[PDB]
Amino acid sequence: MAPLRKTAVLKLYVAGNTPNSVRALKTLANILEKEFKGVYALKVIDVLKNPQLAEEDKILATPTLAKVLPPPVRRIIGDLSNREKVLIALRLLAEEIGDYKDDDDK
Repeated sequence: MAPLRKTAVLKLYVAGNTPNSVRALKTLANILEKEFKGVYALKVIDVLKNPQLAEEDKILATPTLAKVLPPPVRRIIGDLSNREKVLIALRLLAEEIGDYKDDDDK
């Protein structure tokens, strides 16, 4: 649970290959691969394939957007099929990360 500087870890919880999960994954991954390339690390958790992991993180809905790192974990719930919401939410989260500096270095 050690906070990371600059690079943040975003986890997407999906269920199989449903249109909602496919849409959400394409939207989040593409935005992170181009819009936030090199800034965020994307992690995808398949709740149906590994329900044990889903239960461990108490995932009762899919897809679910959550920033596991840096802590606290940011859970974002809404229409992720819309690229604007994914982009806007990622942008706001990134600003928070940039604001937090390890040291002034002066």
